[PDB]
Amino acid sequence: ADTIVAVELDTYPNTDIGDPSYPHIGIDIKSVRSKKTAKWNMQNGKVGTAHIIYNSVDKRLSAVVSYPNADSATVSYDVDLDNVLPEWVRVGLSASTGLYKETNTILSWSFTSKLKSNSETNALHFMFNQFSKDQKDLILQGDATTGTDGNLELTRVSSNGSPQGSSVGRALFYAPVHIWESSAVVASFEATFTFLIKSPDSHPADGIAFFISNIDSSIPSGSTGRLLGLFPDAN
Amino acid sequence: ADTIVAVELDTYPNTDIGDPSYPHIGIDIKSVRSKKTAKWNMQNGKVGTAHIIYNSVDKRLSAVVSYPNADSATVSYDVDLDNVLPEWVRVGLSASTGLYKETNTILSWSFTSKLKSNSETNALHFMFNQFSKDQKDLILQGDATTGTDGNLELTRVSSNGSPQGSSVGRALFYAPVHIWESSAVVASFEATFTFLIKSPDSHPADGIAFFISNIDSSIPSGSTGRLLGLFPDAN
Amino acid sequence: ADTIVAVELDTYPNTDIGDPSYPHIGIDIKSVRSKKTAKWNMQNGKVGTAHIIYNSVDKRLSAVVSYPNADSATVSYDVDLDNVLPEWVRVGLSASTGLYKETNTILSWSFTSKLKSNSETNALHFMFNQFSKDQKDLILQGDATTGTDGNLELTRVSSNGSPQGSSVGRALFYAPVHIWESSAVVASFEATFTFLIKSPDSHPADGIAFFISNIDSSIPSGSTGRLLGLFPDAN
Ligand SMILES: [Ca+2]
Ligand SMILES: [Ca+2]
Ligand SMILES: [Ca+2]
Repeated sequence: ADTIVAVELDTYPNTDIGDPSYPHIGIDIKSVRSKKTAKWNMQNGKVGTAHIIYNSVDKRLSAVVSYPNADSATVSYDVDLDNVLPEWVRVGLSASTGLYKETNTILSWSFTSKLKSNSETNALHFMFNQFSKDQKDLILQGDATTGTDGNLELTRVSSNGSPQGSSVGRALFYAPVHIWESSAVVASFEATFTFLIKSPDSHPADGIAFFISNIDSSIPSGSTGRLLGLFPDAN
Repeated sequence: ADTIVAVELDTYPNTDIGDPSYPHIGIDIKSVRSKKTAKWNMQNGKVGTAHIIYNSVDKRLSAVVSYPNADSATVSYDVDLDNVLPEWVRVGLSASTGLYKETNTILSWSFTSKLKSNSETNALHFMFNQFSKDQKDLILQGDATTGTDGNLELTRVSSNGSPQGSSVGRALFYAPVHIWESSAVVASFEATFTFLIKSPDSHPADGIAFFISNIDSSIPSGSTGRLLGLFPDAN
Repeated sequence: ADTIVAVELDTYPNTDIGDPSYPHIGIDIKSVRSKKTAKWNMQNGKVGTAHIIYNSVDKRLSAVVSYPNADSATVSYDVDLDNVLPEWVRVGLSASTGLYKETNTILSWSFTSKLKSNSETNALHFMFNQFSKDQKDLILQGDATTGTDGNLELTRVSSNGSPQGSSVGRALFYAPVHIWESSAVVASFEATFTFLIKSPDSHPADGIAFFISNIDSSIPSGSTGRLLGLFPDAN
């Protein structure tokens, strides 16, 4: 029912549902099967940084994932977002674990959105660097929690710090985002998040996604594991 | 969620979402991107007439838009409607304005529907020539109002008579329409409306559409402007 | 809205919506227009048996329909079910009549499901041979009733025993069925039902279907006749 446009940071190869046989970064339009993929050297217990860029003039959604003293992964896909998405949207961060487990910790999250009309510019900008327990400007869904160490824990984490299996969680910004109207000439957004993925066992599973969805968006049933908390099925 | 079959009278070229670079008439099946288009000479402040025809033997939806002492536009598309639509439907008129503004005035609206079984015929026919403030046989949605001058004003119009921007309105007939059952051999409908599109500025925007939808049809969120009050997105 | 995967037992040729010009058995994935069909010699007033087989290793849904001292019909299609369907599902039996009429009597219904994980095995098995009026492990929908002669009557049957036209009925098992989670290596199901189709007139209509759908599944509006109580439209 819900329209999903996602930038995907994928840690587990799910070759059964069209993933490549390595950890990867993907662009998702209405489907878990990514429209474009790039090879991604995932680093266990290291702080990574993701940048997401789109504008309506380029008609391209672009993504870059970097680790310090390490490789950088880059993905781009030609997509017209006001053609795909409704007038008003909600932006968020989503994560999942399956059988294999990982921490899906967000250390910081910033987002800027701009909409230019025919005749100065309309803008929204938010910045999180510390997350509060009483965080009224976020819609927490599923197993997602804020407050421990000043961080957003999207998947379930025990008292000691070890990741829990079969978890799903999303955090969405409270205010709806304006991506198009009839008067619009230019539309753009920039998204930035720093993340920590650590796993005790050999294979970490599934990962984190930045997503754009319609205002009334909720976690689909059984979207744990490979479906990343975004899609009800693997179509 | 809603299945839409529309004949659109499109006044503004939205080349961004698949429109030709002129005012046009189109046949819409589940999408804003018309399946067939024809060039239409829109006349500002003039009374026009639209005729819409379909039967299940032809398997063709056809439309003709005419102005007095002027050009006539013709569009036809091969479509099987009982294959596309449910057993029971609601018929309506829809209109929108964006940044640019137009009056979406309906002066008269008539509709006939016929369903033929094995071994005479089942029929529904309604005729509006004057519209009432107390109009219980219509479902008014959005900015749609009846009563001033005996006309249906689909988009918002001020006290003086000037059209208002960013408006959306639909009028639907109260009784559900039977378009097929298992016993059926022939199914047909004829639709007719007279309309007034006037604009003070150079470019009138978006226009009027006749539509067929499932019974519980509602105006989608952000279907102002280019989406004509019919579609949630531009897919 | 609902995802439907059905094994179809089709008695009436609806060539208008993509059926072959004979009684047939089909595999339905999201659509009434079968992905694979086989010719099936329907026998009026005779007890038939259907067997449905699928496993995730084969990636094939197969079906066999047999009558005593008569022809056997066989259909197979390459399909990945956990790619198509959600994690948790409900299994059921569905039937319809149109203008022409048939009894859609189920004499017995058995279903087995298996889910094998990384580490023995998770399983569900139910067997019906006699049906009760007070049947709490079934969700009866539409015109479907249990109790007459210890049988499930999916379509409406009169006091004397003659089939009634324009009927629709479904029976679903109460407990949800697990067909995948991430830990899974192999998932399988076997379905079996015995059936009685009798008609006084020359043409019996539409028939019975075994189906897999999401947990909250209900009968679509106007899914009588050709649509088999499964699909809202003939897409
Ligand atoms: Ca994956
Ligand atoms: Ca347009
Ligand atoms: Ca049929």
